[PDB]
Amino acid sequence: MNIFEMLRIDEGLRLKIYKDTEGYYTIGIGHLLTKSPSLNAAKSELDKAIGRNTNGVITKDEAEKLFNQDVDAAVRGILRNAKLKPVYDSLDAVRRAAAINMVFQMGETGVAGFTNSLRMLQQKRWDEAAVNLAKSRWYNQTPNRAKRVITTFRTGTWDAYK
Ligand SMILES: [Cl-]
Ligand SMILES: [Cl-]
Repeated sequence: MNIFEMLRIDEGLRLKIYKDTEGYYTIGIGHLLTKSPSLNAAKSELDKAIGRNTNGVITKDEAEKLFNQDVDAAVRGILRNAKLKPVYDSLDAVRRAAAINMVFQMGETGVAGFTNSLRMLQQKRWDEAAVNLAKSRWYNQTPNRAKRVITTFRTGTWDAYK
């Protein structure tokens, strides 16, 4: 298991524009297109992202290419973030995957806002961090995905995904 296979499981793959759990226009492997309610604003962003006139549909290759960029951007946001970086540096390889997952789903700013949980993860207080991570809108809105991520932080294994 690795970050890529983990995110592919959590986000699925869709080749046509769809709405995410929050209702936003998305495509591929969890690639948010826009927060705007306009399908046209969405199609426009899409064509801009791919470099061609797509009419809202992409190929698997195109989907995977956006995915590779998005994982890279996710890691880099973590490394550029003064709150995230130290946490990330402190973690083992499996737990690092869980942090990347959260950033990919909710953005750097969002993750950065989990102050208390970040402090607990840095201290390696696994059980306490898991309880604190669960007291969130995130867990309440996407409970199965959150549990998976949380279990990963608690255990340091890929069991939630096997
Ligand atoms: Cl992009
Ligand atoms: Cl869920």
